[PDB]
Amino acid sequence: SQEWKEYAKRVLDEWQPKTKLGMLVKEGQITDIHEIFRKGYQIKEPEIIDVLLPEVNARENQEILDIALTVRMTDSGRRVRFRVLAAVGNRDGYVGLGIGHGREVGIAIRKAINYAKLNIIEIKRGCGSWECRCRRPHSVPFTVEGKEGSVRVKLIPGPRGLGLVIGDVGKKILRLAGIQDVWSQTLGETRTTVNFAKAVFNALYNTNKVVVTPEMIERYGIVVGRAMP
RNA sequence: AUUCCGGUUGAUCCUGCCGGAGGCCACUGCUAUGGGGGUCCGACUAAGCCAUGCGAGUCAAGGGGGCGUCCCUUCUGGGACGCC
Ligand SMILES: [Mg+2]
Ligand SMILES: [Mg+2]
Ligand SMILES: [Mg+2]
Ligand SMILES: [Mg+2]
Ligand SMILES: [Zn+2]
Repeated sequence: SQEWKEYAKRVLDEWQPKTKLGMLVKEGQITDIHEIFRKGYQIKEPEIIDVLLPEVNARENQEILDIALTVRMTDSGRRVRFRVLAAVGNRDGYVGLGIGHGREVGIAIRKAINYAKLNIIEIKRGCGSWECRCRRPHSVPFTVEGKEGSVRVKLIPGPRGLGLVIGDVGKKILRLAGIQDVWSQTLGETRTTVNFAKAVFNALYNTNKVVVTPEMIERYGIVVGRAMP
């Protein structure tokens, strides 16, 4: 944590904002990550996340989900292009997913990491399993669903210490968001990695669309964003 | 662990089947130091055919006999005892 404080301080001083939200962050009128959500702002400068969530630059908080090469046909042969699917998170409450293209692998990786920061979202965590009622944010608070392409994903709460009972892509994405235990069910073509990742991402996002009462927050130990001990 | 991964195109998304990865049972290649426990070993084809030995006896306190050893007298005998 000590490295990232000074890293954010270094980034803040030499950064020239170009947008309104960047100006708000630069002048110190916005000081917390949670204050840029749920008000319709547009996020176009990656430095905002670097200042407010510096730990997404750690090597352990980034994941290269997949790499593919695609071909365009021309009378002078085949033109090759790289597509990279990547994800980032702070392992507490925030996660982002991105896609980048480039003529060579390094450019595509850089752009994919860059776009993941701009698509960052915050989720809700809790414990809602029938056989584990512990009020601790180690799983999803209730059953959620998502879909993309032909892939349908359903996430079910699990007991503490169970593990992530899901394919590897889902494992990585859920780990980056700070979830330890879950059950799952799927339909469709999971071997299409992009759609699988997007479906898991949408299922995580849909935790904000479920109406809840103040009693439920106490009952399931629902936490929004950072756990904040 | 309420799970996926490879395969149809110059490249993409689907439907759909094949293969991989797990457990148990029967036969089998190569190779093997020790102990304990258990309801394991000619069932699948032939409920096909069988040399040899064994796998159902017991009762002397139900009854007349045979044989043997002893005691009493014994010509003769009567007892007791033990086998058949
Ligand atoms: Mg031409
Ligand atoms: Mg759609
Ligand atoms: Mg075809
Ligand atoms: Mg026979
Ligand atoms: Zn729990």
